[PDB]
Amino acid sequence: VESSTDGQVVPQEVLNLPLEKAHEEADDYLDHLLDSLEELSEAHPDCIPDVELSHGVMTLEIPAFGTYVINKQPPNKQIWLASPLSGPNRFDLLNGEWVSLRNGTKLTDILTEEVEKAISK
Amino acid sequence: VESSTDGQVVPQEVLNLPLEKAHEEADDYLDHLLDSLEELSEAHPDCIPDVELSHGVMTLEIPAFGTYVINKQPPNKQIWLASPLSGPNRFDLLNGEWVSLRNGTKLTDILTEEVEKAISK
Amino acid sequence: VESSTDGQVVPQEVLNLPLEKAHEEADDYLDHLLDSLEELSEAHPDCIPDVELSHGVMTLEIPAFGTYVINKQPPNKQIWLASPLSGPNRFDLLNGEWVSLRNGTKLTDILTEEVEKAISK
Amino acid sequence: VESSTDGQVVPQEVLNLPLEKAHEEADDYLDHLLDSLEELSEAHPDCIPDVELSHGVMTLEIPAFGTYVINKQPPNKQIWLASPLSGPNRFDLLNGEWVSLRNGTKLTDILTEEVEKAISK
Amino acid sequence: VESSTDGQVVPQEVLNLPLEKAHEEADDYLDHLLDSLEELSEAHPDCIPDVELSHGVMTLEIPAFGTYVINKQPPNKQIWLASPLSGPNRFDLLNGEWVSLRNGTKLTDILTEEVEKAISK
Amino acid sequence: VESSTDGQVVPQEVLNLPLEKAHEEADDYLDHLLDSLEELSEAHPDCIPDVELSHGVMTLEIPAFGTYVINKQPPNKQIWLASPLSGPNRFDLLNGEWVSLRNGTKLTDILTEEVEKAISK
Amino acid sequence: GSHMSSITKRLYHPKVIEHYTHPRNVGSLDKKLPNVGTGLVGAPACGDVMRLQIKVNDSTGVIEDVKFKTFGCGSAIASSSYMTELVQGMTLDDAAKIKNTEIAKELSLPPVKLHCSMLAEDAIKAAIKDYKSKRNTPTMLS
Amino acid sequence: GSHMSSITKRLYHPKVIEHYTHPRNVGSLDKKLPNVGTGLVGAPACGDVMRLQIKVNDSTGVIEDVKFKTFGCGSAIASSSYMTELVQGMTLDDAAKIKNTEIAKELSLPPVKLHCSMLAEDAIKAAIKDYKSKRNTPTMLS
Amino acid sequence: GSHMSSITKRLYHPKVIEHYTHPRNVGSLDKKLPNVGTGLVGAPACGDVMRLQIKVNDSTGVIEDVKFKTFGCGSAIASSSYMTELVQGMTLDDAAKIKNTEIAKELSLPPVKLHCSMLAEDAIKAAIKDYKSKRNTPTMLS
Amino acid sequence: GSHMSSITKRLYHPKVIEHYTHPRNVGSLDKKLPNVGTGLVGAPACGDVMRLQIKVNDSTGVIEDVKFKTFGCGSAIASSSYMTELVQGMTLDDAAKIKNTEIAKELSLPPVKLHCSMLAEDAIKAAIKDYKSKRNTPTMLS
Amino acid sequence: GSHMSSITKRLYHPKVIEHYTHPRNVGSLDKKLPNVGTGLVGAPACGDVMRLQIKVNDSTGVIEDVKFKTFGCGSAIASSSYMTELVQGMTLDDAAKIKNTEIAKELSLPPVKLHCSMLAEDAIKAAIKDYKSKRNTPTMLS
Amino acid sequence: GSHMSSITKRLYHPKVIEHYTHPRNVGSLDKKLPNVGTGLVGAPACGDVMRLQIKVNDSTGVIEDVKFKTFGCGSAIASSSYMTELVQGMTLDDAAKIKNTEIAKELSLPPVKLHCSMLAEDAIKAAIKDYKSKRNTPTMLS
Repeated sequence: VESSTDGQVVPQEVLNLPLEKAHEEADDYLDHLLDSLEELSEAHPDCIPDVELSHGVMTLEIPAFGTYVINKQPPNKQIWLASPLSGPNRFDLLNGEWVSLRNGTKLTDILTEEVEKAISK
Repeated sequence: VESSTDGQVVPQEVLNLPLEKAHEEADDYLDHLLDSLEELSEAHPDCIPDVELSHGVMTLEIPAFGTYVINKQPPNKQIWLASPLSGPNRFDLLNGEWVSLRNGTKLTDILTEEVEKAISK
Repeated sequence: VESSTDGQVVPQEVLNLPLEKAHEEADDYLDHLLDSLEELSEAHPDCIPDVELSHGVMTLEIPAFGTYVINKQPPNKQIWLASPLSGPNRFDLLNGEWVSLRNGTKLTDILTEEVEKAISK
Repeated sequence: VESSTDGQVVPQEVLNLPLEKAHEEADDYLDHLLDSLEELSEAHPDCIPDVELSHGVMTLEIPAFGTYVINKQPPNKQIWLASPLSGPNRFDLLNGEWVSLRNGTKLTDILTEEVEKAISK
Repeated sequence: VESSTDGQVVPQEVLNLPLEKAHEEADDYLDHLLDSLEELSEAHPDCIPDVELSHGVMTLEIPAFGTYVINKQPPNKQIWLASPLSGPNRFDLLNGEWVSLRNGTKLTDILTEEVEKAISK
Repeated sequence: VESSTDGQVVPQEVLNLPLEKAHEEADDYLDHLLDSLEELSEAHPDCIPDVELSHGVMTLEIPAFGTYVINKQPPNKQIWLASPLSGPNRFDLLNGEWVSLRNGTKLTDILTEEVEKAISK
Repeated sequence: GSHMSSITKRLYHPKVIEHYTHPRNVGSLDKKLPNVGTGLVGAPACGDVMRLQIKVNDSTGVIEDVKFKTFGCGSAIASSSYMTELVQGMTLDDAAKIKNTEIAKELSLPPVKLHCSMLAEDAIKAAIKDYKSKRNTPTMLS
Repeated sequence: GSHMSSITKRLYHPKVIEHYTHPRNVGSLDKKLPNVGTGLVGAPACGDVMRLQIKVNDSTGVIEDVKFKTFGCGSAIASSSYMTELVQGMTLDDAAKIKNTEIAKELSLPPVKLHCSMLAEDAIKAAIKDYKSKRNTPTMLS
Repeated sequence: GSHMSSITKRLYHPKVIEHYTHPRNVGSLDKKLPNVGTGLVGAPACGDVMRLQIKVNDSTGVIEDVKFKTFGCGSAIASSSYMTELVQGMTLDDAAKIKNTEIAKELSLPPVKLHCSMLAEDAIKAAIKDYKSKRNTPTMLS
Repeated sequence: GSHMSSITKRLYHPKVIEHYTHPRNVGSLDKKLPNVGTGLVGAPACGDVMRLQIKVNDSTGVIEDVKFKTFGCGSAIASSSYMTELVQGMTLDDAAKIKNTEIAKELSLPPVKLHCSMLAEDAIKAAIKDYKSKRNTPTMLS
Repeated sequence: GSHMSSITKRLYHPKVIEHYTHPRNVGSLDKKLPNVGTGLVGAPACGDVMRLQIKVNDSTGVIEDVKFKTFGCGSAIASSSYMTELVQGMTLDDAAKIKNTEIAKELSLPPVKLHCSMLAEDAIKAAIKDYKSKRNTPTMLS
Repeated sequence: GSHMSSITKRLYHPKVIEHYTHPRNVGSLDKKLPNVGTGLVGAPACGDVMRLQIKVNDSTGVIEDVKFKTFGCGSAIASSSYMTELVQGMTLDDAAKIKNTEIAKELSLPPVKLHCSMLAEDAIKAAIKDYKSKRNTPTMLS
């Protein structure tokens, strides 16, 4: 109910409803993204060798399929993409999450599917 | 009389006129926000004791209750509002006026509430 | 042969089945825009006696009624159209096509219309 | 009714009361200039074959009577009418409109006249 | 279950019991500091009359008694405070939160106490 | 048919009617080489354990397929492919797809031999 | 610029408005009763009224048909005609995209501003907004 | 803001729910048989509950009426009142994005802390979200 | 910002106009035979008609006297008073381009991008234009 | 990749796809008998046919179930299986963005410019577009 | 684009082929009897076939003659006619690098999105490639 | 990782709890007569309550050799066996800032934080802090 406030605090029993995605700042999204990537990479099938985060540079060494690094594109036309058979795509915010404006759909879901699909077979 | 449209040439009624408000351009948007904020505030000097726009960086002195800045973000999702709870957010068009996509609503309305709640109590 | 899907296919039956409008990238849009201009040029008596293509700028002029020039502005609300009458307005990608986040307008189609409005009279 | 005075004002009798030609923003003059060009363009046999604006440089063709270039001139001697066999007639604001301080001319009006002089003879 | 770590993985009936803070990237520390600063900023009717927040520049008007500056200062000994009435002090992390490497301790408590004291008298 | 030249170029079928391979113009070529590489090494997941695509280079981590370095070559014989038992060769266009400058034969075929001899044994 | 022709010729006598109504004058006339239920615009003291009636395939939003009413000028009939021709067989966005200059571009001689002489933009905007409400997609309206 | 008085006034003495029921307490009472729909967000270890019921004109997208229940602190009642008033007669957008921070500032001064008795914001969100889903737009909700 | 008070108070009884004319209402009232000339602007929409009557020594450019009739709006009356005091004994300049913001400022906080509520500026611009014409010189007017 | 296994294995026994026809051969077989609408696609040139019937909770936007029919290559049986698992109990957005490249990734690696041995993606697009039509949203759809 | 005229003109009425064929219709007819083995292209869906037959002086590499067959569109005759005129008495190089753009300029002016209307591009390409193979230069061709 | 085996099987019949107690179930049983002190953590996620204890010589060290008692998953038995191995022969340092990695890799697969199998990591933090408290240095605990 207090600490560190004010959108963050809840008594954890008001959460019978969907909670806000939150901002504070655009960096929040990058952090969340990085975490998602780490989770997916681990439990390796020996197709994903590593996830790296240097010093302001995020490289995503993806399985042997759908290769592309994910860095945030310089001002406007956000986030790099470069599929091997479907070519570049770019993303802008649509509900506190980056959504492709070629096909729609959340960025969060794309990452989920494509890594675990490799782990299977 | 044929210029400049739609208030400086009228058919003698305000009814059924065109107007593409919140366009032409950054000036128009800044003016609009100031017009909402000031109009509501008036007849109370403790509600907003001051507004100053010195660079597009807007300071709102309010010692009385919560207040925040409205800065104009550099090109790529221009304009910003940070509200202490909501945090900072960047607004992109969704109806031809600046819209927080995370919230899913116009910026004009956020200001509307915060001024009008104050003059009351 | 199985080349080059998406696009060319070897069942020859994708021309009646649903598939996303675009998948790469700004290229698709450019082709559709250029294609529309080339088609339009035939059947001009004196309405348009010239179309001019400039490296990185594009003019589609009607001198017999007048029209505004069209430009691409530095990234941030890309392909920003300044029409005097409605002032400047912005166009953004929505889902494989540029639909304005205003009330929904496509820029290729606006040029289509204005040109054939000229051909008429 | 609501907004923007000066900009739009309705007492529903301002269409017969004098009001300053412009008050804001200074892009008003540009809009007005554009109105003159667009209006003139209709009913030309070939008196304008294009209006090509090269990066805010504006040419208003009259090529069977010699063309001219109308463009802003760097600060001091800024904004002028350039036409052949009359040299500079340099314009400065005098009261809400750019009126020459040597004879009371208006440059917008000079283009109107000189273009319809062509349509005529 | 999983994501986005660490307090959002647990049931939060162990929220009371000790758990690692696990800030990622550590940009988050600055956001926490900003939320705390906002908490200092209002909850009084005549203190902290204006918070100025601007791109990389933060000015904080602090009532008659004195003023302090809260900004980061060049790499190492980050978030330095220049008080002219209690001297300058230096801060660096020692256990997941900023701690004065001198007379003081945690930055968060130094700020809390002094601001509340002002509201009283 | 109303699709999609140069994307789809068929009058009904082109699987028995001759037509140019077609390319446009530095994107398509990268897509094609990646496509061939994937086709050739298909039906094994151990052939290539990982592939990564980073700007201006392409790595395919291979522990038994020799060394193929894909890299850009400064303007003049752009894009050089390295053959580990005859050195690097540099390639320039001569049939609408990169042609070797040592035998006058396409790179597609080079990939065919060296990749398929390795998956076999 | 070229003739419609509809320079109040002939035996109507003024415009096609006189020909349609019947009974004439009579000063007791009224228009009743069913109608499609679409956008309305009219500007008294300009002497014009326009009513665009869309019919819409509700599945994806295709203009099946659109017929119009023009009151005001005979010259104005051609601008309305040409837009309604274009708009049919096409998506809802195509319906829109109507300027401002466009109306008086079809007419010939565009000032780059309106007077109230051409109402057509307001008629189409009114109709598509009304449609969005009924289709229960208020998010794209607000 | 200043005291209404927020609590302990007048002749209830805390809140107006206490005055309304009848039966009091009685710990045998039930709310039956139908529920009032919309969004429920009652917290039973914080001792506070708010349930806001919207009514919405579909055609304009305007909130015709919105009423509230406030259980908990009597401070919260004044804030709930003011927002429900404000939102009525106004745009769809007004009813959405409701804060939170606003409630805190309005009552007196903002502690920049969410009490947990200031549930009015979550309550209104639930109601408009439910409404949007049932009219068939849950894909632009999120 | 403080009340005059001159908003339907006191003994007028409703608004300023009531007091001036006299006989009230009477619904057949007319100003005849002479008129006091110069600038007039008035909105029936906002319900306020302003009429400023300047007297100006044309030669030295000094405001000899200035009286005003304001019909409707309590707030304006005080602002109008304060300005007429100031201008007299001083140049044209001070009277010239008076706002808009200034009338609002006097009452309390201006909108800072006003509406058609303050038509006063347009009247003032007309008044300056009128002064230029009776002296005779329209070069500076343009 | 690895085996599905669907090499006419295991204890299928000439195929599971073969078992689903029924009636064999018969040279007079047709699509029968109920339908859900949704996506149906089939190219006889590729020799594949797939029919995905989605069920979607209208209010939530979440895919309750999706079941499949697979006719064609043995490789496709596994593709349909794994995709429907992921999509079920999961977001609309998850349901979308299934392409030939994802299916190739699940199997081995794609041939020259996609396998074109699965029409899974076409079926999903048809089903999604049908859901959009059902709920009546047109701008995001285009 | 302007009439030759040869689209459903004159005295044939469609195509010069009907005016000399024999056997008519007869629906059992085929191409007979000698052939030079040059380029053939045809899309039997629209029932349009084109056959450009070059003759080539081996020594100088010059096209001695080139005649055409046009089946289908009457518009298509003009593409075939004009191209063959140019290419006669001129080098093999003219007959290579045939577009697409050339087709748009000549008469047809399509988007460039094929319909099946023109097959002239494919036809000439076949013919010259066949020539190179017979010539016995495979490196240039590949 | 791989099965030990230890999957709450067999002859116990479920793991440690069944074999050890005696009395079974009985649901009237509690920790008696004494308790084992130090850290304590309860959780609804595994539905059971871990209670660790440590007896370790302390000079420059603290007590941190956590026996890591688990009544949860059978897989969890392996996590305790390896933890007690690792922590011994190592300094206090290693046992602090508890992995996460280690509980996860051991139990099934490594991904980020330990899922919710046990809240043991919080218990280990309690223990290290508890000793620091007891040796009377709270200033190096903070």
